[PDB]
Amino acid sequence: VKYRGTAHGTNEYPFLIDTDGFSVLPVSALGLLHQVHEERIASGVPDLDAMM
Amino acid sequence: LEAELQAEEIALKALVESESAHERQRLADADTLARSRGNERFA
Repeated sequence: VKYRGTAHGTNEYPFLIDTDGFSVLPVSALGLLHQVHEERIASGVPDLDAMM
Repeated sequence: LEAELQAEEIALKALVESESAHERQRLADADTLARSRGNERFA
């Protein structure tokens, strides 16, 4: 509600109580920093794989 | 009568040439469609 002295999150964050305890995975922590790879994966269908 | 025979020979040869040309054109069109819908463009 109020954290005096610096910035912070202001939205309502759904949290969970589990065996570990408090767990909070805010949706505002996701970032678009994804290392890409040049390898290819095999679907298992030869025709579909060759189509691309 | 011999003139008639020569005319008929010309007609036969025209028949063969044009028919073979139709064969060739059909093959070419089939190949064009085969590329247009083919996966060989990538491998």
